[PDB]
Amino acid sequence: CPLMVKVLDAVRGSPAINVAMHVFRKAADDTWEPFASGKTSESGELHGLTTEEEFVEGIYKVEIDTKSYWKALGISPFHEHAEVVFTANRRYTIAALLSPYSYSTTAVVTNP
Amino acid sequence: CPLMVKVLDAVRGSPAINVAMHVFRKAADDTWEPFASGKTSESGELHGLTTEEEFVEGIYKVEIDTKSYWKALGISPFHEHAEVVFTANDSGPRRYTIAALLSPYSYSTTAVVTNP
Amino acid sequence: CPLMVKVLDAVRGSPAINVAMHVFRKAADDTWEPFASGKTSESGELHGLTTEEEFVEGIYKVEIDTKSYWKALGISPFHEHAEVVFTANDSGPRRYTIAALLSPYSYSTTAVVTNP
Amino acid sequence: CPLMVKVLDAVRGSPAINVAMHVFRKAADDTWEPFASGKTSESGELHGLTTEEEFVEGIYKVEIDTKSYWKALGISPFHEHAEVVFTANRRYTIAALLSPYSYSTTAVVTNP
Ligand SMILES: O=c1c(-c2ccc(O)cc2)coc2cc(O)cc(O)c12
Ligand SMILES: O=c1c(-c2ccc(O)cc2)coc2cc(O)cc(O)c12
Repeated sequence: CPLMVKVLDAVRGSPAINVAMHVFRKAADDTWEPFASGKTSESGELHGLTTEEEFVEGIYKVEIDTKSYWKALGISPFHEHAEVVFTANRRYTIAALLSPYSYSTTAVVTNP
Repeated sequence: CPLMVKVLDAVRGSPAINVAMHVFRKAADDTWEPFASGKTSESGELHGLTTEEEFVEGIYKVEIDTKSYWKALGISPFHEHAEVVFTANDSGPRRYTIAALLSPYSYSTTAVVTNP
Repeated sequence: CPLMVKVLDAVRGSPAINVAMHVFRKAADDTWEPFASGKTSESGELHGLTTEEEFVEGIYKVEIDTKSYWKALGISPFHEHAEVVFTANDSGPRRYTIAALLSPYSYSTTAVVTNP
Repeated sequence: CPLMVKVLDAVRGSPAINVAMHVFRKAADDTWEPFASGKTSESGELHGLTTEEEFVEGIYKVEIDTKSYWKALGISPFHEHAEVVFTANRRYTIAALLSPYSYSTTAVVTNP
């Protein structure tokens, strides 16, 4: 699994479950083309977005729909979404920690 | 001023100085239009991006060039940039402070929103 | 002033107001001795805890009472407090800003250290 | 496993390996008694600190030796350690994200 996303909820102290995200790859004309997507599981994790053969070097964007998540909980959020943009050039775990008015994101980059 | 951005360096324990950023506003046709830009001062702050009159309702994007910042310090970071996207002023005018805390493989962003 | 603490609320997107905190300094015999205390203002800041003369070299602890803060807002948080422990002024006097960002099950703390 | 600690390195983008920590339980006389300890594995995780029978209600402190970790990497740290103090009253995952001048800690509290 070349790419995994994990999302946590800092208000409830839990995995952030059923959070939708899309992954985009930067095209030559500077636009973002959809590449993959999914929703986090009960453990707040999203696996299997891509394979090693498909996951080639490039600039990737993970757009996490944090707003819909907070809406479902009845809490006013600040951000429209959380966006993680990076050059891939390895095993990637993107972790996102969510609060209504704040988020943090980290990458744990491992050599398989 | 209604919009201010503060950037901190979590490796050096300092303001993140000379950090470039660009602000966009989502147009009627859904494209991102250039709104404002600047770089952080010696205190890591960027003031005077907009005015109360110009800063109307809408969806705004702040793209902070964190990669150039890390690169100038000799570090190859993970992120291309740090991006903050938010609806502003939909219940009337507010003052927004966007704070970003930077590490080479991680960033945190927070908003302090006050009613003037 | 050489030591300042700023506290923010990540749920409301606001300064964390009226947050109590106590500062300790490690004595020669390794016990924590009371150094200073106070609470955050309307801007979430606590100034005037110490002076350049009093704030000598040593190991300092800031215990921020985050639990009372969350409890007054009707929330049962995870942490008893947020604690910042650090050696100060060991290369000469510095100004320290301690920033804490609070959520019910998470907190982040950063230090901005500047040479006056 | 009633209690797990996970530590990440925000400078290197990796698990924080070989990080020592001690766990204390608050005694009746207000002092901290050692309860358990260990070092994070290659995956930055520390498992098996306690069992369900031993892990009774109380106030617990996890003292993470972040200073020794940064020292080993040749980077000047700000903090003496990272301290996580909480009332236990469930499955606990304490995650700590480390930078030289900053740390964040979150709890992911699960019902088994
Ligand atoms: O450190 C912060 C933070 C901040 C940002 C991200 C974090 O994870 C923690 C604190 C926010 O607003 C500030 C505002 C300030 O005036 C000074 C500061 O040091 C900060
Ligand atoms: O909490 C995290 C974080 C994390 C994210 C943001 C923070 O501010 C702190 C920790 C990173 O990787 C994980 C990885 C995990 O397997 C489990 C976790 O709980 C986390």
